[PDB]
Amino acid sequence: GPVPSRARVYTDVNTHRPSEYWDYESHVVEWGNQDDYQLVRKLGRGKYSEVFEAINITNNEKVVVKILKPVAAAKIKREIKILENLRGGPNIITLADIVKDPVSRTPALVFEHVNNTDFKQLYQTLTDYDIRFYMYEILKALDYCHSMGIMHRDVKPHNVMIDHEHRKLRLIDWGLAEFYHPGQEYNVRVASRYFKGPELLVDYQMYDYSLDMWSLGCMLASMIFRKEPFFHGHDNYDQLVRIAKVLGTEDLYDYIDKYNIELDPRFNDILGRHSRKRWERFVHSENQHLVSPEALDFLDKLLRYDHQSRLTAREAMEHPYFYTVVK
Ligand SMILES: Nc1ncnc2c1ncn2[C@@H]1O[C@H](COP(=O)(O)OP(=O)(O)OP(=O)(O)O)[C@@H](O)[C@H]1O
Repeated sequence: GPVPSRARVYTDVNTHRPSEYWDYESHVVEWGNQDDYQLVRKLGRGKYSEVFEAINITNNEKVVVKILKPVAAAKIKREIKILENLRGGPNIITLADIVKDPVSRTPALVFEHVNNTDFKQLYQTLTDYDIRFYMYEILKALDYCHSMGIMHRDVKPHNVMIDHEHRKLRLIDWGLAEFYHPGQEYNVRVASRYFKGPELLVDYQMYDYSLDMWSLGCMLASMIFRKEPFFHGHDNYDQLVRIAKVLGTEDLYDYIDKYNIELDPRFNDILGRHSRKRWERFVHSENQHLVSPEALDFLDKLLRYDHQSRLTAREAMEHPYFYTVVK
């Protein structure tokens, strides 16, 4: 069967912390006062929650209230425990409170409010300098949560808020986040399609923190090449084909061979044969201002089939791409 895998970094974090740290079921939630928060307007609704802008009436400050749908308690406790563990970490969204919603009778997570810049606006106007600056801010959040034994598993543009005025970044939506435990087989149904790593697409369950570095690479490639999304699959199968047309099929076959993966036979008729395309093939007059040899070198080291061969967040921070960023 498949050969096991473990992260090359932060492998022991959850064993050397007490059991209370990662055993989210045993966690007893301290409940705040729901009347401290007055709902202002509905911001959105996902599959697991309804999101409201609100005012904390005890200090008159804006908050965001995420009222959870009554799906599965295990998921709820995991998100709370991860948010509390990472609280105060660099560029991690602050969980300000947990209350019982009077209407839904379900938990409602209260977060710090981010006056975020419109995402289409960020995509269309961040400069070469800003992409480097904000990518460095994302790496601070990722290295922190990975160092804390947690993988985000849903890194994508909508989960990375920026208040451009105050050059402030927050990594949000920790509902798919998980504790990394060596040898553990995880659900591959995580991350949005365009951001799914090859490990998920080939159904390799023993993945780790390095999944977040692939997703980050997808964000970077889209930004610098001006192609949204960069890997545009019609479904999860075609998603692997889109990747293969860029990275080639030979390295995909080596990856599968290395981990002794049994590739879904559905792939035999659609993968075809492709050779890696040099990154310069994606350069054109409309994206030349965001591309540099350092940007290409950095992207190359994130977008690798082999999850074990990708730069970690800490190594990524040492890359020449960030030398121009004021620290
Ligand atoms: N802490 C926060 N501060 C301000 N706005 C927030 C905060 N957390 C979430 N929001 C906003 O709440 C809205 C609704 O959240 P939701 O997750 O449903 O949206 P989304 O990111 O567009 O969804 P999807 O994950 O499908 O892309 C979004 O506009 C999101 O930016």
